[PDB]
Amino acid sequence: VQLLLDEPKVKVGEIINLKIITEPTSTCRRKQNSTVNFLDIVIFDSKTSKILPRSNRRILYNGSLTKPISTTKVSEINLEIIPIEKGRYEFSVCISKSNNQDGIIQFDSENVILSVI
Amino acid sequence: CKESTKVLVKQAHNLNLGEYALELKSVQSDALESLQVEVEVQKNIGNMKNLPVSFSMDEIQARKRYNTPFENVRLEYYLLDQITAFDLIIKTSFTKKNDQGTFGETKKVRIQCYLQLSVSVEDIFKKDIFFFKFLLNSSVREEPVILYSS
Repeated sequence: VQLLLDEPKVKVGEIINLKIITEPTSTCRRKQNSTVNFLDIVIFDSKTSKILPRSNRRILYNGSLTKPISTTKVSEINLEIIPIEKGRYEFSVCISKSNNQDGIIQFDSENVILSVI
Repeated sequence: CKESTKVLVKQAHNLNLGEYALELKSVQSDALESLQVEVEVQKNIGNMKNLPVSFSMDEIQARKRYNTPFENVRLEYYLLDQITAFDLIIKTSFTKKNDQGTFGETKKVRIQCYLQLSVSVEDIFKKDIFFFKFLLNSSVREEPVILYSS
């Protein structure tokens, strides 16, 4: 996974497409069953303690963040991080394979940070 | 008298297409319950009924809980009220009568029309800028809703 972003230095009242790019692997050959695989996008404060789904007065977005990918090819995804009253955020993902709890199988470490003035 | 109380096949006719009939449905309405009939006919189709075939009249009309049968009306909007239910029934009859044959029908449809996409709001308000944040939810439990504009 890489994370392609527009700017790291946006002001408050502005709308940003975020673009993750995922690369499914040769070693997906163990399963093939759920071709669909559910990710998440989690937002960290760049101190600790991630914001909730109800990111009230911090970050805004379009739709539920679960936003599936294929185990086929280089799928893309998006959100619209409509920022509000912040500074120094962080974005990272995880992979969950399903919807249930204990479906989560890996946690990537790609942590693109952006600042808000 | 045939006296066939049981032990047979009962009814042996089919509601096929390529014939002038009636069709009552509901679409595109803003939080106030209605219905919409459709008449796919030609050459002066006659009047039709729209009864209230309920047990205790929960699917009520506005002032007097009426049936209010139409007359040469194809598509309309029966703006009802709701006297505490989530299911209904509707016996609908239509004297078609194309040419030298008193064509009629009686369809007892069972439309239930509670809302699905239950939507709540929240504003936030900064200095000379302003944002809403809309909650979107399905009023039924574990029957899913797709959604493709807002």
